[PDB]
Amino acid sequence: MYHNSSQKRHWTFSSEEQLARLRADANRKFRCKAVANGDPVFLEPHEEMTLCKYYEKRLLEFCSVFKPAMPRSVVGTACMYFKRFYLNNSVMEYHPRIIMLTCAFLACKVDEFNVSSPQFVGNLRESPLGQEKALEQILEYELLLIQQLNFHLIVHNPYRPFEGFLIDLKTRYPILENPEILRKTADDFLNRIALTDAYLLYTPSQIALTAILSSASRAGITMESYLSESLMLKENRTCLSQLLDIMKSMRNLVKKYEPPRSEEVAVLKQKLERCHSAE
Amino acid sequence: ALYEYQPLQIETYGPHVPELEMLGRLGYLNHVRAASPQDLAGGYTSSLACHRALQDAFSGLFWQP
Amino acid sequence: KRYEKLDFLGEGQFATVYKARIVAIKKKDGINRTALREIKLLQELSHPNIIGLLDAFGHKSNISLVFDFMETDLEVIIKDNSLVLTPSHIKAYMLMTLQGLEYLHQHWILHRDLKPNNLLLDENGVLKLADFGLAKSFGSPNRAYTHQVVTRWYRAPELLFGARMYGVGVDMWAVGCILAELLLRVPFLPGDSDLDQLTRIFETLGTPTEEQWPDMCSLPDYVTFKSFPGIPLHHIFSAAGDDLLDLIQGLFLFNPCARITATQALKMKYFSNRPGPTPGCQLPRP
Ligand SMILES: COc1ccccc1CNc1cc(NC[C@H]2CCNC[C@@H]2O)nc2c(C(C)C)cnn12
Repeated sequence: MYHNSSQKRHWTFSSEEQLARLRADANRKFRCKAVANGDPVFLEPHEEMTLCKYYEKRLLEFCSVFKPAMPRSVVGTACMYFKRFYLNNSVMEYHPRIIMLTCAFLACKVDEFNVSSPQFVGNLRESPLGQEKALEQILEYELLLIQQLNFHLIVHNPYRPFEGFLIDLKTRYPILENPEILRKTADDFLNRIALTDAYLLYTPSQIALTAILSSASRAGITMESYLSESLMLKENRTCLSQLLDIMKSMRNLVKKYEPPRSEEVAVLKQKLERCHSAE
Repeated sequence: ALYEYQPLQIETYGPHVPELEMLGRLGYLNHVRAASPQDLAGGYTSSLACHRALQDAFSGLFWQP
Repeated sequence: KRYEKLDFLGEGQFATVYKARIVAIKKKDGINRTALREIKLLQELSHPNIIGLLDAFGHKSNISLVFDFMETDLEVIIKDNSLVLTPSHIKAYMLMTLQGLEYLHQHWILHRDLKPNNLLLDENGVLKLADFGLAKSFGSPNRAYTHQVVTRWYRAPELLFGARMYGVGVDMWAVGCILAELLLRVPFLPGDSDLDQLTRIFETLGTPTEEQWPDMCSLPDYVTFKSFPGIPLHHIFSAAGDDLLDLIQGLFLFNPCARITATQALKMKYFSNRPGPTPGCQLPRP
């Protein structure tokens, strides 16, 4: 259950500023290690975040065409693993292309999606020797990924809460005649919320409900009565205020999201491979 | 030194979820897929899926980090 | 690490368990999925009657898990001829097992490996469910499971008939078997094969009918048996009271939907009736 989960206890943070602090610590600490070992070789934290967004997109479409078809719960778990790992680790120390594959590999085990290592690595477009070397790299990084997750492997995703809200709407909110037409636009909005840091800042239920109400607004249906009288928030007004503020803050995180620029990524990848060829 | 039942009181930080028994009574089970006879013979009902989905939808909806 | 070895405790085919300083340390496919299952589930669970995972660490594609150290298990208690198992002792063991199981079931997890040696006891008399290597979340139509789970003597008839979809009944039936093993001091239904397991179940408890289990014949590996009348429970358990017999009847209902849940079992008169469950400190120590 989310309400006593490790995700809620340890991996839901107060603000975007705190996440920025954690990533800044990671970048600073790798810089300190690199100077203590032996300049503009280093990536800035915003450069690391740009590369992390690019490689999260890469992880998404790796899972999208993965055969056998990967459940959405596994994909969400893997993306959450990626986000959590790079909160406290630098892409200059651990390459994101290996880490994203390791995240998918571990999420397949945690979510009980039985995949053999050969059929896992068969999904990469590489020569068989390259597949073997990728597999060896993943097996090298699997324990590291688990340690950096602090052995918190269960990830609570917004998908089942989304389904539960649809059930509750169909059963208890007749003035929304057919909640199912809200699905697609809500799902789209969920996919956008996932690109942001919201999964580290909000509960899965809050994320699902925000997606649903944003879909309703795109269809020009108001749902204030679902919150106030169905979820019974008209009896605890400060709860309604907090929930509305949470949803507005999420919508603004989606509004101010900036995808990695392709020229930006082209340059930053050269910098990253320079970092990893050296050191 | 006698025992008496007391239900598990764990804060869900969210709206109240109706009990398993009441889901059909309240019209929830009209919106979940019916359990097949093979599923039913093993003890799996649509009520289980519905209850878990509702519990996840309401879990921590009001909680602040 | 920070844990110094003291004793070798056991060898299971997936791990070696050793006492350490007091805790118990359990030490091309990558990290083993049974250990990952134990980690992922026990990290999300906290209850006095569920074994506590204290830490995890390791090296390379190996891994070690830290647990609270447990003194003994229910199997050793059952097989010890020198321990008298008073009704209060049985009530205490059942109460702790059911409270742990109720907590586990509210969090939508099935243990699926319930048996006396998986019900561990500490020096304070607190019973804890252990060995979550077969445990799995339930309540999802997207998930299909295997039927060969649960050790044969404790395997529910719907599992023996091959249920790919099941709920808490697979635990409760095992609970009943454990209860019976506590009463008889011998395994209740010791089948040497799955077919023989079903045979012993139907010989003792009767062959269920359509009224008893309406969709019985829909299970993929269902097969018909001779009509065994069954032995009345009070003949099998000749020293049990009516409340205990009602509890046993509830745990062994052939219908998995009608089989009593952990919550329903805890609400029964048996637990609230006299005598009370013994305190943990007074439970017999082998
Ligand atoms: C030798 O004395 C005995 C006798 C009986 C029971 C326990 C002990 C000693 N203590 C102990 C043994 C043990 N054996 C490993 C498995 C064996 C099959 N059944 C599940 C068990 O876990 N495991 C643990 C744990 C954790 C790892 C759950 C904590 N104590 N402990």
